[PDB]
Amino acid sequence: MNFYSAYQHGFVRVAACTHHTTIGDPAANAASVLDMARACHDDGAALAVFPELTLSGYSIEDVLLQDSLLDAVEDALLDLVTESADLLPVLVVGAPLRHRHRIYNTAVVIHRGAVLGVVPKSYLPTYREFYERRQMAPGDGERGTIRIGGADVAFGTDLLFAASDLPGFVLHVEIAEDMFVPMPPSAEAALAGATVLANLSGSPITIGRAEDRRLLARSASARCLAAYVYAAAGEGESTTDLAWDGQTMIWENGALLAESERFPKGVRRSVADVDTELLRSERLRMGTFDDNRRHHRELTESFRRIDFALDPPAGDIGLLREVERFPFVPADPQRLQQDCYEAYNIQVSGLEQRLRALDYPKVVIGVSGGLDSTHALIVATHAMDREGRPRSDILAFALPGFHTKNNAIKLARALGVTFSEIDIGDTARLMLHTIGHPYSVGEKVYDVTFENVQAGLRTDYLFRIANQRGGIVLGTGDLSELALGWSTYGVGDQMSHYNVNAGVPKTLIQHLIRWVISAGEFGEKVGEVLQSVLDTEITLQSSEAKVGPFALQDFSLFQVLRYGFRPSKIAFLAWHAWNDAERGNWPPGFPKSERPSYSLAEIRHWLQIFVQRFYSFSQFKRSALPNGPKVSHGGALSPRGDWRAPSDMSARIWLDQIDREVPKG
Amino acid sequence: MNFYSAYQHGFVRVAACTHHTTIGDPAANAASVLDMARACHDDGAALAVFPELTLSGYSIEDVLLQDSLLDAVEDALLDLVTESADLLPVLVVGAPLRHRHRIYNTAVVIHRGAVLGVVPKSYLPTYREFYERRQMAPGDGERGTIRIGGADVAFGTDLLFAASDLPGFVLHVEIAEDMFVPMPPSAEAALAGATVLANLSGSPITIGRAEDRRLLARSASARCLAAYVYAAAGEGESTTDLAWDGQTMIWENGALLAESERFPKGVRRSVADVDTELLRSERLRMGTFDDNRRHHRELTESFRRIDFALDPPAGDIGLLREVERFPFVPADPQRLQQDC
Amino acid sequence: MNFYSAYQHGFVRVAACTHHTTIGDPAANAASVLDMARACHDDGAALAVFPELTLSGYSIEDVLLQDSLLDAVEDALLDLVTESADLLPVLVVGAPLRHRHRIYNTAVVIHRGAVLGVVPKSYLPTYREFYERRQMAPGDGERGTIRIGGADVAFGTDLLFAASDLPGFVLHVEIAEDMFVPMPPSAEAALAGATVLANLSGSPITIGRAEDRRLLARSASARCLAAYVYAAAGEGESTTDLAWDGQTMIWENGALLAESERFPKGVRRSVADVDTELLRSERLRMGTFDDNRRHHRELTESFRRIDFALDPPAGDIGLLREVERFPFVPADPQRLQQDCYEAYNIQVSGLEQRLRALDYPKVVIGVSGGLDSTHALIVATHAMDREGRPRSDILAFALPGFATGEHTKNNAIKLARALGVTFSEIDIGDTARLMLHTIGHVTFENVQAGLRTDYLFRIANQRGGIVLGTGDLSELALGWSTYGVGDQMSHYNVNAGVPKTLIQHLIRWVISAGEFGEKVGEVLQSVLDTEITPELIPTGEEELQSSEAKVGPFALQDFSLFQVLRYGFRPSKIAFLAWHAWNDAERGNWPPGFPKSERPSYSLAEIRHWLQIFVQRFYSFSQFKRSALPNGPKVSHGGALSPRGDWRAPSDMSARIWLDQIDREVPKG
Ligand SMILES: Nc1ncnc2c1ncn2[C@@H]1O[C@H](COS(=O)(=O)NC(=O)c2cccnc2)[C@@H](O)[C@H]1O
Ligand SMILES: Nc1ncnc2c1ncn2[C@@H]1O[C@H](COS(=O)(=O)NC(=O)c2cccnc2)[C@@H](O)[C@H]1O
Ligand SMILES: Nc1ncnc2c1ncn2[C@@H]1O[C@H](COS(=O)(=O)NC(=O)c2cccnc2)[C@@H](O)[C@H]1O
Ligand SMILES: Nc1ncnc2c1ncn2[C@@H]1O[C@H](COS(=O)(=O)NC(=O)c2cccnc2)[C@@H](O)[C@H]1O
Ligand SMILES: NC(=O)CC[C@H](N)C(=O)O
Ligand SMILES: NC(=O)CC[C@H](N)C(=O)O
Ligand SMILES: [Cl-]
Repeated sequence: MNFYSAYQHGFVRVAACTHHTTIGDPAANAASVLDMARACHDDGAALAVFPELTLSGYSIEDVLLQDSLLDAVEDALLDLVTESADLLPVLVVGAPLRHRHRIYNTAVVIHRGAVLGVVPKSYLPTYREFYERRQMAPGDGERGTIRIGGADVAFGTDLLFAASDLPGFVLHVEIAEDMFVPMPPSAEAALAGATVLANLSGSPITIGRAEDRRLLARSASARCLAAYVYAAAGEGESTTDLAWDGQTMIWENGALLAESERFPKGVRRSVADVDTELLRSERLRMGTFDDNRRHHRELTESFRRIDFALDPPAGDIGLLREVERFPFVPADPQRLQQDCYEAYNIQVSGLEQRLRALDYPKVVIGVSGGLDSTHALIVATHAMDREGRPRSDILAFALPGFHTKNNAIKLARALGVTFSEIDIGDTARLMLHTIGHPYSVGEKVYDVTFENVQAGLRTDYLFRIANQRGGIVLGTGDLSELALGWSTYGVGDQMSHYNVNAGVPKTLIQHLIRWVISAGEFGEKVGEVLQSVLDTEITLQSSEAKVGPFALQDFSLFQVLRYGFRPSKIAFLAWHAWNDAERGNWPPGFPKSERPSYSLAEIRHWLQIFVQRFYSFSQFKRSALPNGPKVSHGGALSPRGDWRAPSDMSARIWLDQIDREVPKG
Repeated sequence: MNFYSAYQHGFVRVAACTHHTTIGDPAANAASVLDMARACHDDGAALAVFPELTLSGYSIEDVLLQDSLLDAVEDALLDLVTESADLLPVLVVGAPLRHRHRIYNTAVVIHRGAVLGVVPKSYLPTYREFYERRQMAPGDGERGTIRIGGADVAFGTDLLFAASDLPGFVLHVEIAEDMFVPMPPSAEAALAGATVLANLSGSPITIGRAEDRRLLARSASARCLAAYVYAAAGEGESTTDLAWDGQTMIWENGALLAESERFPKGVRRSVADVDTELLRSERLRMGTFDDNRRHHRELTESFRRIDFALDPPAGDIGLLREVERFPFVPADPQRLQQDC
Repeated sequence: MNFYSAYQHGFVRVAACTHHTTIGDPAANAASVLDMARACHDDGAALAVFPELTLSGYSIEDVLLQDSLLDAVEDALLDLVTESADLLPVLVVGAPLRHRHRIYNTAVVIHRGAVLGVVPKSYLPTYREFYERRQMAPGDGERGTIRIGGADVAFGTDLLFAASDLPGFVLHVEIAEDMFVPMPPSAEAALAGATVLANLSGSPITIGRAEDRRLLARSASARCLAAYVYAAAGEGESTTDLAWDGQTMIWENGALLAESERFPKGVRRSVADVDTELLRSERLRMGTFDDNRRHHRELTESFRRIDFALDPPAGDIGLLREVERFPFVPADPQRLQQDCYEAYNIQVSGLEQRLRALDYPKVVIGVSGGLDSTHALIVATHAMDREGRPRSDILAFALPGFATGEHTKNNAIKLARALGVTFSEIDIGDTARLMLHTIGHVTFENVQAGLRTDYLFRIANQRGGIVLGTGDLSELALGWSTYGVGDQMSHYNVNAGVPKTLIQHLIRWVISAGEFGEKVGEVLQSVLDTEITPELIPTGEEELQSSEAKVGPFALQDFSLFQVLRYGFRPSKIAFLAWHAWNDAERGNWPPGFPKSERPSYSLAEIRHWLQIFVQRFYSFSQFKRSALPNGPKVSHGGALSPRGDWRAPSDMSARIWLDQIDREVPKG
């Protein structure tokens, strides 16, 4: 495959256009529309949506009832169709059309020189500033065909336009008022299989109406797990009694993909790349979506599929989509503040409940002065506080084996816990002898068993101290560690009584500590020590030198855990997010010296290591996993929760797919 | 008329409650619920909504399948009903109930010492952190009655609880996952005439889930031109694998009427005065609303109306609602900037 | 509540009767029926089912069309109805009745002086020895009412007879051939809410037809998750061309509850107590049952519920049910052998796969010479064998700390050396002695357990192997472990599925199969004799009996565990079941291998005490230990305790309601 073709990774480029209305002049509306569609063609778009009653103007009132206007609309529409023979995108053009007795408010769905369909507006508003049932007829329940340019084409509120070469691209078209009713045609359509929901809108602008437009469009994209395309009327509509801002916007599953200047001077587009695979995946996993479709089986099987071949460009056309470098760490400072709040509080509260259950025991914790331990200790302190329990019931322990520990003791004494040292070294010596390891005879062999003796002894001592003094062993291994198997399983740091860092990726612990210093509720000196830890630990490096940088691994982990995306898709997404340090945004707290940019070769390498460790090696360590709360919306790794997977499975197909699809550089 | 009685001007006081879950202890959940409902009574509320699976705890997994638990749930539920004989508000209490073959995730709608109804959850999520189809059965399409305390009461996803003395107050009840699907029971219900939409929710909290809760609840209140009552589970739910923030909130036609402290220490309420007349009027003028109901006439006439007499206090009880001095000039500076 | 009332524990007493047919004399058939019904009444039964065409005789052919016969049938049916006013059970009597144009092959459902309903046969067989469509009419699709004794009563294949005071008791009635077709009426009815499926059957006996009766009846009870009551025609049916064996049986969820003597001289009954709660629970947990009902919603909502108040006897009437002492260990030698074969094979095969995955590592196991470690070693050996891998990759380890010396460590060394594994001993004492001192010294037993597991893990790191745990299902249930750094943790637990009552018989199975050496067999029997016999003077206070002293006898806790894990039964129901199973050692069966010196009888007091301990340790304490549990294969049908499998429960939950129920309902003695 061409790795850099957005289309070949499941994307589909869509455009929401606002054009220059020339009320009463259909030929000039068709001119503006043709020019913008030709732009969409140059941009590689597959879809282009224009505003309500595009070809005549929405605001012309009883001028819709004049035969000369309807005739010019027909002529301009046929010109448009003929011109669309050389245009890539599917044009969705509003128009007042003649059928049976009346004129209906229709969107003509045009493609490659033919009319795929004609959708009538379903609910014509007749209230306040709207007088639509005067001039036009409702379409709710109209099926059959309509005759347009010597051809009988599908007509009704029950169409679907499915791309035969892009199965993720299945189009449905409603109009303005349609999406504001309790049961919108688009919802049925989505259950019926529509993935891109289009809305043509005239929408006279008003104080607070753009807010309502966004509310309903976003809510639609989320509830229907689909993409939503909205286009409103702009410059040219009669200002006899209304004004027009020409807003266009593109939503996808609740997230604004793009939007355009309000009240512009001149035509505007919103062009974006819709990840059909993200929709596919959200729908694969949300059983209740298909359950809802089944409950409404009769309503949903009555849709008609009009198949068409899009044949998109197969080359490099960029990616009109903002792939954030940190799926777990939003780069918008306000959103990151909210995220850190939520994470920190769910950790504290999960620990609080575990503590209340056990008659308020003690909290035994081994603190190394690194990030995860620091944060876990902060968490336990707050949990104990909110429960009105002495901080002296927290028992921090520095357990040296064979510079950073000073952070740990400074922090422990600042917080007010019970600090203590236990030099496991001698117990390690004894054990290494009793098993006959070369180090007890004096040859420096620092293999795995050497290091695991110390790790397991730290955990062993903590467990026995908990048993002796009546407490519980708080864990500190974080989500990215679980995803990679970067722990000692069993007798080791993997085991504990209640891990509060279990659901937190490594990349978000840094910002949780930054958040705690910012909130600074523990005190000034405590902020000083925490800040010290932050500056000390970043310049983890040891950890990230065998499993790769956690920025790239949390990127891959998010893609896998949330979407199950194949390796090639993760490589493409990571390369667009990370390959350039200047492009895209960075979250707060990243000095320009700690703002790296990774290459495709690096992404490919760490992706190989990731698929190997996550699908295959590491699973068994998560399989027997202490309790602890889920944090991110990307998921957790509990086998009693978000990740049910086998312990004895190989990652051959993932490595093989990387081999076949991801280029070496 | 008593000019200062909010009820006599079309208002109806509603409460969204988060209580103290005691997982596995139905009697203690009923205790917390009774205390909060007694508060709602003192506040003059007509409606009080509690979280998903209130009487047993939402997070207890296969403990729902133990006969001793189900039996204690039945006992606590009957105590609650009997105590509600002296309580003004309509109690909406979650519970795992026994019907036909399985246990359904139900909300018991209780009023003045009787059970007006029993609504089952419609879409049981079985994905990610959710394992609900294991223990419980879907209610989508279940009609008929259920036997609760020597009485056959209405059972199904098609109920409406209409106040015979407050025609603007017509209640419908869905549960959690119900409002997240493309076609939620509440929308049908609203076309069918429901004005106050209740949602009992367990909702394990997550980064960005409260945003989604608000998005869908507000979007529901706007699209359905109705009031939306949301109540999530709080302190007490098993933190084996999830955490719980206990958010409660009250929306009305897209506008947040009230909300409560997230991650509280102790029970919380959101009590607000819903202007049923504002809903009545928005619906009088939006023709396309009734047009939508007509297009779905068969779906919408199949609802069952359970009538009940609320008899609210007729005196001065304040007005739990922020009436802005300038309907044209919003007092929030950011909103006023946008408006200008 | 009365603790000894089978009814107040969800049971219902049912009867399948074969009577003395007197072909052509409806009065004489009503006489036999009334006598047997009065018997069932004295027994306290709620239901009594009689054979096809009871009042007339199934075999009287065209005499069914004689008006005098039909009239005598109606007269005897009305007599029966009137007499039933003082009869506890619901009578289901066959009769050829007049409706619209023809006579239908009906079962009259009679109760307390009134006719609850009239169910016609649905599929009249007309083939081979059967000529039923000649005299009678099919009832498939007949609804409405029928006039019987000046009363309009329900008539059709769509009825349900539900007890208003016994909600688990919902009766459906079909007739003979009905249950032999691809889609029997009883399956629909079960989906519709039927719990007891009744069959009136004439059934001329033939070589192998009792086999077909049993096959289909048991299959019905299993698939429909119901009780199936069967009654066939006996002495008195015309032997002009057929013979009649009068078989009656009562099935429950695929398990034969009762049956009667074939070809008897004189009438017979099969009376049993059906556990409605068992059905209720099987249906609570099998979502696909309700899934199937919903898929056929039209068929299943069309049923009509006829309500009747049974008012059963509230006293002690015993329990006509064989409750086995060892729910995990069947007392039938053939079934126990099959069980043990299956269990042993799934353990071996699960370990085989885990090993193939890891390119065949070594197998580190600490062997103390107790049952669980012994069996785990045997399984590991067999797994290594069948995968064609050197037995010297099995690393057994005796890690003693404070034991002075005992026969069990010799058991360990002897078995390991007889198997040909790689045995080594390592005295953890010093590390514990150091460890204790370092933490500033109950605690020391915790330290030893921790250090055993720590050392095994580090040795597996050193020599490139996986620690193979030995914890069994009973220890997991009750929390008899050291969590985390302790005997709970391993890389793969082969014994997790197996309860402790079954480990002994797995070892006996291995011995009797004798696939290993005769020396291996002798040492295994030594292990059995050593561990299952209490030490005269406690050997250092560590063995199997120590766990028994703290958590109660496993014979009782495995019983409670099966009930809880499979059926979710309330404590009082468990106490009732166990008290009937165990209180009398001379009654019921024992599995093979119990010398009559090891056959105890437990009291209500003991059952109640250990049940308190059990609900407290299972619902509340021990859950957090299972929550983080190594891999391993599920063994019994009763379930496992994996959090990724059969038991999803909270770690921070109290057992208060179960204790409160034990206090409110189970007597102190
Ligand atoms: N001096 C100390 N005092 C007290 N507690 C200490 C001390 N040192 C460590 N810890 C503990 O280990 C946790 C983090 O472990 S680690 O060093 O980041 N990673 C590994 O061991 C590792 C990596 C890969 C595979 N296997 C093992 C820390 O939270 C803390 O609980
Ligand atoms: N799927 C499995 N199921 C059950 N047991 C398994 C499975 N795979 C291996 N093992 C065994 O568990 C021990 C794992 O070692 S460790 O202390 O967690 N960490 C390390 O080795 C380590 C090495 C290199 C880099 N980073 C960490 C091993 O000895 C192995 O015998
Ligand atoms: N001397 C030994 N040599 C070699 N391996 C040994 C030795 N002793 C034990 N093991 C091992 O521990 C497994 C089971 O332990 S136990 O004795 O039944 N009970 C407990 O540990 C216990 C009970 C209650 C609370 N906490 C701990 C055994 O299968 C064996 O693998
Ligand atoms: N729900 C929980 N979640 C997480 N951690 C918990 C929880 N409850 C306690 N803990 C802690 O874990 C240790 C477990 O100890 S143990 O080695 O498995 N043996 C024993 O408890 C034991 C006690 C009495 C008699 N016999 C055995 C406990 O001391 C406690 O500190
Ligand atoms: N033009 C229309 O159909 C009405 C659209 C307008 N935005 C509304 O919300 O009603
Ligand atoms: N408990 C549930 O049914 C799920 C509610 C959860 N808030 C969701 O959006 O799916
Ligand atoms: Cl072990």
